[PDB]
Amino acid sequence: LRERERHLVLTKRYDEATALHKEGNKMEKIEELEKKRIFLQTQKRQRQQLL
Amino acid sequence: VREIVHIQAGQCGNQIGAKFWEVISDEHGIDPTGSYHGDSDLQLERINVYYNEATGGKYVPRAILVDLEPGTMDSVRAGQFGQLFRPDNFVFGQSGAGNNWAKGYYTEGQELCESILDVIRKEAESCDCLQGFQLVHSLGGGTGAGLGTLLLNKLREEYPDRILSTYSIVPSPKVSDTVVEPYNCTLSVHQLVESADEVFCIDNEALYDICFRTLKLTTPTYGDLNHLVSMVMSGTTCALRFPGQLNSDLRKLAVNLVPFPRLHFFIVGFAPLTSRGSQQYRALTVPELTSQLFDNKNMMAACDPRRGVYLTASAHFRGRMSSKEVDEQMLNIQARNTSYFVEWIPSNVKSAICDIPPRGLKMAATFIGNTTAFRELFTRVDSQFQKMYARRAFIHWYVNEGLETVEFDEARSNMTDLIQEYEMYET
Amino acid sequence: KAKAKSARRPTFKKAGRSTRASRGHTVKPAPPPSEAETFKMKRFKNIDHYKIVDYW
Amino acid sequence: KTLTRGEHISAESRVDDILKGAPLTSIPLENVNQVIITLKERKRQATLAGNYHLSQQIVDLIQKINSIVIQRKHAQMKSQEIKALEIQLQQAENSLKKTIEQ
Amino acid sequence: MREVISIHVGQAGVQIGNGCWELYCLEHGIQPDGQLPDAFNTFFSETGAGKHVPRAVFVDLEPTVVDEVRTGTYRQLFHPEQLISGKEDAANNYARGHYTVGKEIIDLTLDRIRKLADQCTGLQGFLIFHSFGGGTGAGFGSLLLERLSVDYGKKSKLEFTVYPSPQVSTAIVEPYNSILATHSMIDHSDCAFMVDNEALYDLCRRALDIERPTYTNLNRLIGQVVSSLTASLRFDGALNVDFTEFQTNLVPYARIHFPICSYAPVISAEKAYHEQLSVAEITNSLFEPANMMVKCDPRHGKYMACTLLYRGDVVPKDVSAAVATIKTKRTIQFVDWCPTGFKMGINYQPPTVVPGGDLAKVQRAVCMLANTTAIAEAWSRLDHKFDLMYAKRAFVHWYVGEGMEEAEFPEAREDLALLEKDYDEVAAES
Ligand SMILES: Nc1nc2c(ncn2[C@@H]2O[C@H](COP(=O)(O)OP(=O)(O)OP(=O)(O)O)[C@@H](O)[C@H]2O)c(=O)[nH]1
Ligand SMILES: Nc1nc2c(ncn2[C@@H]2O[C@H](COP(=O)(O)OP(=O)(O)O)[C@@H](O)[C@H]2O)c(=O)[nH]1
Ligand SMILES: [Mg+2]
Repeated sequence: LRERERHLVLTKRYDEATALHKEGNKMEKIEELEKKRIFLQTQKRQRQQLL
Repeated sequence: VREIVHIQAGQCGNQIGAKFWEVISDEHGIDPTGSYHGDSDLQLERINVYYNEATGGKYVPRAILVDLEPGTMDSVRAGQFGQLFRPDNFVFGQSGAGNNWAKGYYTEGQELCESILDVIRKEAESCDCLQGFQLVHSLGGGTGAGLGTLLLNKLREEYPDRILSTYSIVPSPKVSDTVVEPYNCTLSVHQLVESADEVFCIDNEALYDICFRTLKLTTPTYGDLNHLVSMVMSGTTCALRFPGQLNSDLRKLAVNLVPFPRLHFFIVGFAPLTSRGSQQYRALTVPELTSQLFDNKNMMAACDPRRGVYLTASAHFRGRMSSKEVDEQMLNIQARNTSYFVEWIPSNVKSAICDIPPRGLKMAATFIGNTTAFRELFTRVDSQFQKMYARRAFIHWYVNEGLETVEFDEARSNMTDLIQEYEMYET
Repeated sequence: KAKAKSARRPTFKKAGRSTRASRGHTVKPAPPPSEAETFKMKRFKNIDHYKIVDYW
Repeated sequence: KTLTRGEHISAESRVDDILKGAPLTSIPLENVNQVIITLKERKRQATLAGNYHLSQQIVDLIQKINSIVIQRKHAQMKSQEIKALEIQLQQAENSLKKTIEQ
Repeated sequence: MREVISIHVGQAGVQIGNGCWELYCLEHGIQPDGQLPDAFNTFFSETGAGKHVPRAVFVDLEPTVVDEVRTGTYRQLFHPEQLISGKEDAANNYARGHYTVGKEIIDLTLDRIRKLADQCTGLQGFLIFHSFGGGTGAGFGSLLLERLSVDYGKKSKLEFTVYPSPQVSTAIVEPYNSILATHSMIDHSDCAFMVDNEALYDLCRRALDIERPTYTNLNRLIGQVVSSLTASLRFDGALNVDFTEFQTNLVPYARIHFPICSYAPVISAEKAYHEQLSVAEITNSLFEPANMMVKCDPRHGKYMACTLLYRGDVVPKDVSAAVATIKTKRTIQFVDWCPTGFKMGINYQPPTVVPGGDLAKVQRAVCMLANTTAIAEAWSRLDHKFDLMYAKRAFVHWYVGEGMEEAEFPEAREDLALLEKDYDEVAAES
């Protein structure tokens, strides 16, 4: 998505580049929340495992 | 499917064009009555460029014949190929030519203009595509120079994109058929500079000289003189009609050879040429072809390139041949005579190869080049025009038609500036 | 000599630099659309509401 | 391309006004190079922040200023024609009546 | 399985198409009609029964070159919709083939490549052929690569192009199109190959013994190089090289990707019986300047990375000895910041001969693709030639009239200068 967004910007096709930036930020928020959960899940386990 | 429409103007264009149609009809194997009786499937690949199809296997050329007096036309009808042309494409007036530029341009040209244009419109809008038009006329006459330039302007207004390639004959400096030539040549040059994309100049003196030097013809008539011109016309369009190793049509030629919009007057030459008794003693090869083409004696225009410098040059080759050998010669002729090329444009020589040679010849080549040597041609006519213009009374033949005397000053001024412009680029 | 310099301006006789043929060849960009193509008469063009009930 | 600060100040002030859309004829012809070059920097700055919408708007302003300038140039060409031919015609206008007088 | 799609542009591209696909069909063994009298699926699709169809698209803007294929012997093998031909050619004009006529046909081709991509389960890259000097090859090829960059993104778009010869030229406007096309290539192309005609003529006469060649003989030399390049994807080998392995190992920087090509042994069928042609012998032949397919001397510059591909009874032990020895010489300079410099690929299938061909039945061969700073020699020549013609504005009127704005001429000139700076900055040492 960000590779194709690069070429859209570089080709001077800016109207379509706006749409992919909208979807790119949306797809980050879903993925950012997940790895926060996984790390917190693992971090909680390790102190329980060590204790 | 890059159709070309053929236009023949005047006594000179009709006689050149008539011989020209004999060459291609032989090349594509077309019988004089119009039916194909050929020998190879290749000839039917793209014959649509010059011929139209009628029911029953008859091909009609995309030609228009233009004249002001019927005398020239009836000669074409009586020819062996007279029945080939479509009768409606014969457009003629019923008045004397007059051998006058103004009378042809203004008096009779206007009446014939609308009749000729609609005939062209029939041919122009009858084919799937149209690359450009083709005009053949003389500059010393009155109909080809007067009416031909008028049609050239109207063609440009309606079809700006198409290539208006013209073949012209320039008045001879020593001996010529007409007295009033300096007026006709100068006034027509104004119209040719701004309108036509490509102009090829041919002088009858070189055709005489080449025939006496090379072909060893003791008494060459206009039949053999016209034959040399028809080969050049056939060679330029050969990339359209036949396949090849490296294709190059008209629009490629215009891009490479024309650096600036006004400098597009060209010289032409054809090789190999050999006496018809000496052909056995000559091993015709690729290096031998370039020897003739860059030899100054094979120019069909009496303007010695050595007195000027080249700007661009192009060569067309026909026949199965080595691409290395063609390219190597183009290196050497550019390198061996570096005193005759401009330094600020490298690789001044263009090349192209076509597969299929003309009949009887295993290989042949054509040359088109642009050089400052044209200054010699325009100096002769301008000096003679200057001598004539001060003797104002010959203008009276042109005033009685409606031509303003300022048009003479306008015509010479632009012609004078073109001479300076071709001179200024020598620095 | 100053008059001579003024006579020959630094263009150096590059006359007719845009010829009639080249002006024919150059591509002309698209023009604004014709009025007839836009045409719709006023009251219908101004309409506000519709018959589809997309509300609740 | 290292445009001088004096040009940059004058151009950007108009660039700010042009980006509001109101001005149509406020373009200084001699300073049109500074305004467009100033828009180039604002185009580059907009791209770096993902503001592709403003980048296209700057592109639209570039073509708008250039296209209208051509029309100002177009009026110059026609003004040349009428002025020049009228003087030339006056030479023929005077000669007509004097031909009758002679 | 694993697949590539071939795209051909221009007269050079189509004529190369016949040269390469003749080799692919003969080497795989498929008849020109699509029957048989394996790796088949990398290059060909099956339609049922026994009929195969090439996975390629031929593009040009004039019908003459394509119709030779349509009327030729191989006419039945290719599928009609793949062969795409325009109306009037670009007339050696970049702007014409990029804005006016290019955009008349660009969207039609993009459907056929994408539709051909539907039959691709494991597509891993494209191959695209140009001629820089031509109009369509540069104008339409630039417009094609720009669209394919956004249509597909992170898929390897390899190129195999003909760089202009150092002196030999067929078009006067050649410097204009080569520079303008370069700007479009660099940002979008994953990797682009250069060969030049002038070197091939010298190689086809000296090493291979022919007094006078044509373009047909040159096309077969390129066909061998491409066949070796893709042999790793098709046949078993001790060391395979996928496309992705090729991309990472060769290019050190984003914009420095430009390699050069060489093939060995190239020797006439008569003299080939005279030598054993060990792995050491053929390896030494590649590194000589005379065998290089690009007429730039490597000794003027330095080597950045190298890749060798072996097709024959070639054993891993004797490869290492040969590459070790060439490292010991001090005529092959390397940038000391690249100590390793090599990737070796080994495949078992020997090179295949062609009837009416010019090469021999050789039992082992080696192909070489390396990046060098000596290619900056080639860019300098083109930059100087463009400067002379543009200083007096020798041909600008043709290009501007066909839609191109004049501001692109200095932008392309400036961008080439940055590329020249990059090559000199890479050549610097610490
Ligand atoms: N090596 C090699 N080069 C070729 C071959 N055919 C054409 N060329 C090169 O192509 C250049 C001319 O451009 P074209 O062949 O016309 O390619 P193009 O992109 O289609 O150009 P246009 O026909 O104007 O559209 C020549 O200078 C040759 O160097 C070929 O078969 N082999
Ligand atoms: N090359 C060539 N020139 C010719 C031929 N016939 C006539 N001419 C020349 O063409 C020139 C002009 O001819 P002209 O009758 O005035 O043609 P016009 O243009 O219709 O007025 C004359 O000087 C003739 O010598 C021919 O068959 N071939
Ligand atoms: Mg082409």
